Amino acid sequence: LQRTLVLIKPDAFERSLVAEIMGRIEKKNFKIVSMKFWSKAPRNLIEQHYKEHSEQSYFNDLCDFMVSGPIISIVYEGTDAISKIRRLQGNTNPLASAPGTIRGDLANDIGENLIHASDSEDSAVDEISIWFPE
Amino acid sequence: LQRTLVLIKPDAFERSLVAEIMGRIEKKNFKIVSMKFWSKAPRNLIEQHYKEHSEQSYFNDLCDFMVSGPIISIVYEGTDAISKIRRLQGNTNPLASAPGTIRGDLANDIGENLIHASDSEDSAVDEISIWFP
Amino acid sequence: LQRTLVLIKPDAFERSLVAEIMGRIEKKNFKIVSMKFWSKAPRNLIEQHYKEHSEQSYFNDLCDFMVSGPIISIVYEGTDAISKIRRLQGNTNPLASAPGTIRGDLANDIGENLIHASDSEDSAVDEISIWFP
Amino acid sequence: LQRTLVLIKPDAFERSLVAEIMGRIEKKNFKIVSMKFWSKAPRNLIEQHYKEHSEQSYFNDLCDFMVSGPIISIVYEGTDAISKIRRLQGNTNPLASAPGTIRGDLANDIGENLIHASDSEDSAVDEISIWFP
Amino acid sequence: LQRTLVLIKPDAFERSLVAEIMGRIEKKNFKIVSMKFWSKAPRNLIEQHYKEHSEQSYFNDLCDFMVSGPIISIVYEGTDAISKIRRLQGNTNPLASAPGTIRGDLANDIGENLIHASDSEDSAVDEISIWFPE
Amino acid sequence: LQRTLVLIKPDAFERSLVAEIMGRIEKKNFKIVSMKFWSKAPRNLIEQHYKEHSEQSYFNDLCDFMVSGPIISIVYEGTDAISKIRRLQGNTNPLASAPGTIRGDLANDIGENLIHASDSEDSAVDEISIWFPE
Ligand SMILES: Nc1ccn([C@H]2C[C@H](O)[C@@H](COP(=O)(O)OP(=O)(O)O)O2)c(=O)n1
Ligand SMILES: Nc1ccn([C@H]2C[C@H](O)[C@@H](COP(=O)(O)OP(=O)(O)O)O2)c(=O)n1
Ligand SMILES: Nc1ccn([C@H]2C[C@H](O)[C@@H](COP(=O)(O)OP(=O)(O)O)O2)c(=O)n1
Ligand SMILES: Nc1ccn([C@H]2C[C@H](O)[C@@H](COP(=O)(O)OP(=O)(O)O)O2)c(=O)n1
Ligand SMILES: Nc1ccn([C@H]2C[C@H](O)[C@@H](COP(=O)(O)OP(=O)(O)O)O2)c(=O)n1
Ligand SMILES: Nc1ccn([C@H]2C[C@H](O)[C@@H](COP(=O)(O)OP(=O)(O)O)O2)c(=O)n1
Ligand SMILES: [Mg+2]
Ligand SMILES: [Mg+2]
Ligand SMILES: [Mg+2]
Ligand SMILES: [Mg+2]
Ligand SMILES: [Mg+2]
Ligand SMILES: [Mg+2]
Repeated sequence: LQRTLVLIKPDAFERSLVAEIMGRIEKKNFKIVSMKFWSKAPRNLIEQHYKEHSEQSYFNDLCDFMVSGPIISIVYEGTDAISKIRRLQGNTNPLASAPGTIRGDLANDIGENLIHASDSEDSAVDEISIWFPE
Repeated sequence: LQRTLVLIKPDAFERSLVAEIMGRIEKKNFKIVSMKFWSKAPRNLIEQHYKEHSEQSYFNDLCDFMVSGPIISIVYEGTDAISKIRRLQGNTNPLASAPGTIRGDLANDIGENLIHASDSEDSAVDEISIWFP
Repeated sequence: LQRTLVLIKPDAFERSLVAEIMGRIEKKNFKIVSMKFWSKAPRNLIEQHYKEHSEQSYFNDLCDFMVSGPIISIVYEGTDAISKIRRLQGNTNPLASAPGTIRGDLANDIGENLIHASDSEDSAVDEISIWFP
Repeated sequence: LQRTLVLIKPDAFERSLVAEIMGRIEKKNFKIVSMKFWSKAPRNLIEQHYKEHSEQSYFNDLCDFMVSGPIISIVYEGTDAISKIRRLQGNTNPLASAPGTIRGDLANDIGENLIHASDSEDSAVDEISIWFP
Repeated sequence: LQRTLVLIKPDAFERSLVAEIMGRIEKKNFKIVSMKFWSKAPRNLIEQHYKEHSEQSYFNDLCDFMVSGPIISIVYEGTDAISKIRRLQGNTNPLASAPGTIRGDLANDIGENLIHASDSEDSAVDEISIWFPE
Repeated sequence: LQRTLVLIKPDAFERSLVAEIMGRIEKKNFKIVSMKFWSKAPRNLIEQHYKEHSEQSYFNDLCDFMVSGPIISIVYEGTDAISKIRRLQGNTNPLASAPGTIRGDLANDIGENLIHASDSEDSAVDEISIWFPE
């Protein structure tokens, strides 16, 4: 039993795909443990969430995009939730993400890619603490 | 432009219909402006939410049901959001709710009925202050 | 709590709408308690099922249609199942069936209308004994 | 058997609901007999299409909206296609359109309302000749 | 043209996924040849169906689960139906079943995995005879 | 930014899968640039579209099938649209096309396979000129 951190990104709201994405995880039988709606996340939270990317050329565009509309942060719980939700998410790159995955069916850009999911136990703990410090 | 308060009820979690219900409202172009997940809503909030029914025969069972699993409280915004979302919701009574409505398609019980929606401007304002004080 | 008899008609097989129709009833939380697949229903069962219409102008065409492909006969159980599933079904006449109903959304003919549902307690009991003797 | 003229409006493209809308009509078993994609419809065609509304207060905004993005014009064929597709469409006014209808489920504005459908035999014939001369 | 045996398992009924699963096979254009609804299958039928697993540690839990609610048995017919329905089904293991498959989208446990499908011509013949001995 | 040529084939009309297929491409955020409905495409257009297959044993059956009912021709535009729509389409062979793809979920025959999509920049230019010579 693991918990992972998922963000629904501002592009899902712009495109009205919030329920679609959440529904895919719900149908796979993962349970919401906590959830927060952000009309706009503070840039500092975003910078912390993506701290590993601070030296990448896309860092600033990525932070601007993540504060460009609402976000929902969600903690999901389930056996092997971290790896499983990552497989449902699909690859970052639109040339690679597989039909059947969230990104494979729905996303067409490497940046506006609808959804974040923690990639490991270490990072899940970290990201959960950022979005749900309580 | 109006704001209305929606609760996703514990039966929606139990039957995995949370996204289905939220999706119907999202597809109608209504925007979330607040949302809170409650693993278990406090009895007192529930009793205040339904204070109008406090002397009704079904009150205790209603309150018991409403604390029997998680709920999501959401404020939705849109032109005439209150009446329009009430229309989406459908009649409380499963003998009357129309196919095409949330309850008409999905609910089979007058009590386990998936969703709450504010029924007027004044009750919307009240319910919003209960869930998002 | 009631039991009702539903037939999935041959047009549903032809148009691949079997799961779509059964899904609408399943999503309304009704439970299957019996079900039989008929690659081709016997003429006599069909004629007994529709015995009330035996002198109607459409009887032979109705019976011919009903043996023109497979059918599934299902008994569904739930509180007020009879009237509620009738409500899901929609009006026989495609000029009257409401969007949101099975027929309102999917059927375009008064005859090729996808689904049978028992119309009362007494007819439910009768139809159930025909298909599941 | 009848032919009716449907326009998929620019809001459907903007909100990615083109297939959703066409799908509802396809599932009702209506057949496309003509279809044209317009990256931008000519003002004059739009003004002729809505010539009945030319003196209405909303005319210019309506025409402006209708040239604000792509449209698809489609001729659909089926028994009683005109009235049946009008029934699928739903009321212009989002306070009145029924859940289960295209507008009842998807539209939130009296103007940005996703779809046009001919309202009678005579207007169908007229509209068809405008879009498919 | 082949026939394969499919079981809709008790978890599909518990979770109201019966139509969802049948719909996926129906949309792929496979035809129902026979179908039986079981309010509860007799344990002996289950033990016969899973006879190859009789010495596995999960055998008894598997039999208990399969008699824990209803089952629908179905014979589907179509060109290469056996291998094709297996690919739609998805892998047994939730760490492996691919998004887009029935198990990949819907199942989250190696045991409660919604659906059985015959894995070969030899086993299809066998399983069809168990569920439809006529 | 690329344009690709898609045909919705007569089997999609016969099976009422037109919107289903178009919807999958629409949901991936590709834009229609041009579109033409053909009550029946002229056999010569079909023969030109499939000119590379003229010596294959299936050539005549393929042309007969393509004129057997309506077709919609569509030009779709988007970053890497050609390769991306090909991945959504799925493999020609029903023993290979993956669940989650259009063919993987919906097609059960190597010939009646619902959808054409250009396979390269060179062929897209070519096919666009055939269906939209303007
Ligand atoms: N080449 C890249 C890589 C990442 N990004 C953005 C989009 C990604 O969601 C975030 C984080 O990248 P990461 O490599 O962790 O990708 P995932 O979101 O976990 O799939 O950065 C980008 O815009 N361009
Ligand atoms: N006869 C009744 C009436 C109401 N309830 C429960 C179910 C209802 O959602 C709540 C509130 O009742 P109300 O009449 O306000 O109905 P709505 O939720 O607005 O449709 O009480 C009940 O269990 N039995
Ligand atoms: N005018 C009519 C009336 C009925 N039928 C056929 C189609 C109907 O499903 C059956 C049974 O008619 P009935 O009036 O009982 O209609 P329902 O199936 O209950 O809606 O007869 C017909 O073909 N033409
Ligand atoms: N009060 C109104 C009435 C109509 N319009 C626009 C929206 C409508 O689709 C068109 C045509 O009006 P009409 O009354 O024919 O309505 P329908 O499209 O047939 O439902 O005009 C408007 O913007 N405001
Ligand atoms: N490690 C395992 C393997 C199988 N089972 C159960 C679940 C499987 O559906 C059945 C039969 O296993 P099998 O290896 O034939 O798997 P499939 O159902 O064909 O994918 O046994 C289990 O509970 N744990
Ligand atoms: N063995 C084959 C190969 C192709 N065809 C038909 C079906 C294919 O859609 C067309 C064109 O074949 P091609 O190899 O280009 O396949 P795609 O449509 O691009 O996947 O020919 C066939 O009937 N049998
Ligand atoms: Mg990452
Ligand atoms: Mg109330
Ligand atoms: Mg009747
Ligand atoms: Mg009008
Ligand atoms: Mg096996
Ligand atoms: Mg090719």
